[PDB]
Amino acid sequence: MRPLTEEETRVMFEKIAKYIGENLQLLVDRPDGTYCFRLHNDRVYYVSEKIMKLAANISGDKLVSLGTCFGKFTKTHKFRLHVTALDYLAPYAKYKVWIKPGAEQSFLYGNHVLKSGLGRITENTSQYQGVVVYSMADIPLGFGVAAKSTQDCRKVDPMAIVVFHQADIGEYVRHE
Repeated sequence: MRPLTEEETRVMFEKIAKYIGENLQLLVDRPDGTYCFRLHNDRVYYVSEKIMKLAANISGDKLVSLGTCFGKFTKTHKFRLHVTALDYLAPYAKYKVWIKPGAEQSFLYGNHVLKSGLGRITENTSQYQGVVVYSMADIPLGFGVAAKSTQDCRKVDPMAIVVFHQADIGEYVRHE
């Protein structure tokens, strides 16, 4: 459960920024103290610094359980974001898409959002912008990438993909 190298940090920072822009600082400078990132088995954990200062009396695998996995580094040296990071990033994601019931069901089965299921999308969402996907009830469902800009989304046919699926809460919230 070690600190990330400067290169690991950069890579993860850039990926996270694809969804929350310059808001990662909001995850680090919390009201209750500074939080940090630590690596354990290629998986990156978000944990309070206070918890880490006590790494002496607690095993790494117990420390593992105290933090939240945000994702893992791939052999291609990319950072794959895990849907477990959704609750933390969602409040800080500027570009959001709200999808209808049909799209919601498909997305939770790991599929893309088609135009017919687009309920609302944030203004000035650029093509390929990382977005957080929500239900019409404003519930975070996962991560996606805008297939078209906001303006272009208004103009595609019902069957066209408007959001590429990246990760969803169906992959695990099976209720078990």
